[PDB]
Amino acid sequence: ASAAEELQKSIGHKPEPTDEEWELIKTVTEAHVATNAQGSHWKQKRKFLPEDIGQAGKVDLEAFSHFTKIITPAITRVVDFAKKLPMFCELPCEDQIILLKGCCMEIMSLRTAVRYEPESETLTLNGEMAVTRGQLKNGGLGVVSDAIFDLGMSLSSFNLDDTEVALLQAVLLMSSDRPGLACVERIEKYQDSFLLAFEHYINYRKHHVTHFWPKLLMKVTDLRMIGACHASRFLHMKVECPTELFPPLFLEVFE
Ligand SMILES: O=C(O)Cc1cc(I)c(Oc2ccc(O)c(I)c2)c(I)c1
Ligand SMILES: [As]
Ligand SMILES: [As]
Ligand SMILES: [As]
Ligand SMILES: [As]
Ligand SMILES: [As]
Ligand code: NA
Repeated sequence: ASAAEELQKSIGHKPEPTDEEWELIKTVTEAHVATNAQGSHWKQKRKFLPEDIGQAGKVDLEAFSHFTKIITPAITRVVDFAKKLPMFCELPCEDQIILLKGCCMEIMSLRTAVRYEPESETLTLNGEMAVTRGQLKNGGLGVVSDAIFDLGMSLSSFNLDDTEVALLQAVLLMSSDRPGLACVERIEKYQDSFLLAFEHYINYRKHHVTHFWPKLLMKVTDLRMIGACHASRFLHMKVECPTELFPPLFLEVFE
């Protein structure tokens, strides 16, 4: 189980998901697939943003406007993902907003990075709007745009499926280091159940890529970095752009 994990590996075998883990895996996957804008066919049904909005330095009002106008639906799908996870529900109100505010940008940026399109060198926001590096940058994200784009390009080789993306989200969600958490121990035990099932799913997947698990975990910290760096970007925006231009849900998640 969680203990018999050493010998098994120490002899050279890689345990695949136990039956209990297979259920957790299906729960997390369904939760993700059901709340991910579009699905399978997300890329023929997407519109590029006119090459003039991104103004191809103050934040470009037009881009910021187009981006903030569709941010509420994005945040909402993240809360929805969390709600479909039994472990999340087993936590106190106080802790739940904490976890959500903490992983929101981490998960959202993962969802747009995983949909990087190398042909047109674009990322797609909310499954509809496809933007370029500069557009997203000038829209208000600054270097965050570069971070997500670089993550996206690197992720191409990982060939992640819905389950792997879902498990990543689950690991980001259950972060017991968020300041102000009450149930630090319980939340850490949950992230452990996810990481254990995740690693096992990876052994079952058999990616023809060396040290997949470790490299994959490094992406975790990058997403955490993208989030922390976005919070700063948020302060840079609250000092230029006016409040009226900040969707109420967008304001409560990041401040
Ligand atoms: O793709 C999805 O599911 C969700 C998603 C939606 C958007 I709009 C988005 O861009 C942001 C995010 C924060 C921010 O302050 C600004 I300005 C723009 C990203 I990155 C991801
Ligand atoms: As609930
Ligand atoms: As509360
Ligand atoms: As608790
Ligand atoms: As950064
Ligand atoms: As920053
Ligand atoms: Na650049």
